[PDB]
Amino acid sequence: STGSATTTPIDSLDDAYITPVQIGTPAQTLNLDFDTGSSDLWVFSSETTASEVDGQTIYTPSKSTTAKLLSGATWSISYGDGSSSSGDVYTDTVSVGGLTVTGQAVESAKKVSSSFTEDSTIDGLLGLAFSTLNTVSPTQQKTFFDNAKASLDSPVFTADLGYHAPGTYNFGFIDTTAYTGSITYTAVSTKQGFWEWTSTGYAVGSGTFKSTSIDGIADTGTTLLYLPATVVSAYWAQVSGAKSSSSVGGYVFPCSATLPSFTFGVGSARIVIPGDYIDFGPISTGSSSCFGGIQSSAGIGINIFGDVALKAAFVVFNGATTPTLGFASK
Repeated sequence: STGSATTTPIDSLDDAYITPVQIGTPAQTLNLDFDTGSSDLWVFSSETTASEVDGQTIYTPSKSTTAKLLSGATWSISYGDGSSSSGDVYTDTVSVGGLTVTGQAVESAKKVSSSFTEDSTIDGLLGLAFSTLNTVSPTQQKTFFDNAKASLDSPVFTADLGYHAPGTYNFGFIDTTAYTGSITYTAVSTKQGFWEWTSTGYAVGSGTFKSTSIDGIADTGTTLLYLPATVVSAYWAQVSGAKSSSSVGGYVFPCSATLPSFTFGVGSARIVIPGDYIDFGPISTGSSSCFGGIQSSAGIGINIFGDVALKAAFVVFNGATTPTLGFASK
C-alpha cells in the first residue's frame, strides 16, 4: 500500500504545516501537525476541557462505530517549546492520504496548554519519530508509520514541505518526479528516539564551505533551524545590523535587509536554504525588527533541523531495519 497527502502552511510565515487525517467511522477529518520529533498521535476531542478549545475541530469517539477505549491508558507530553497536553486513549481507524491503519492509538486530549488553545488551525499532532518516545502508559503505543510499515510497498515516508506553499507527505514510495539530482543517504542514530544524523558542515552565502560535524535531528514539528552558537554567529555576522536580543529571545535583523543563503552538508552533497526562507517577519505588528530563522541551540541540548532547513529539500525517512535519512535538492 501507499498514501499521499497534501500539507499546507498554517499562516503566511510557514510557522507549521497541517495535513488532513481521517479518524473513525464515519470519518472525522482533523488537520494534524505531522511531527518527526515526537511519537504521539493526539487530538482535540469531545473530552477536552471546554475553555481550552477555541476553534479547533474535535474528535468525538462516541460517534465512531470503530472507536474503543484503551482501558486504563493515559498519556502526557511536554514539548521543547514548553507546551503540553494530556488525556486518555482510544483505538480507532486512521487514514492518511488513502493509507489506512486499523487499531491505531488515538490519544484524546483532556487538557492542552495555552499555545495549543490559541492556535485554532492545529487540531492535534501526528508523531513520526520512533515509537520508543511514545508517552502512553502503562502500555506504550506505536506510531502511525510503525503500524503501517509492514503493509507499505517500501518502509519509508517522505517530507516535501513548501516555502509559502503547500507540499506533500508520502508513505510507502519515493516520488522520483519530486526532486532534482540524486538522493544522498546518511546514517541515523535512534538512541534518543529521534531521526538523528550528522551534517558534514555549512556555508554562509557565497562563502567557503566549513567541514565540521553537526549532530542534529530532522524535525518537521519545529519551525526554525537551531544550530551551535558558533555557526549561528557566523551567519548573522553577514547581515548588517543583526544582533542577538535577550528581550526578544534570539537573533533579530533589520526588516530592510536582504538575507544570505545558508548551506548545510549531507555527506558530500549540499542543501542550499535561500535567504528568504530565513525571514520570519516583524517581531511585533508594524515593527522594523524582523525575527531570524536560524537560531542558537545552546539552550536546547540538541541541534534541530526544523522546517527552515527541511523545506529546502526532499527528505526521505527510511524505516528499514537500519533506518537512514535521505536528502535531495528540489
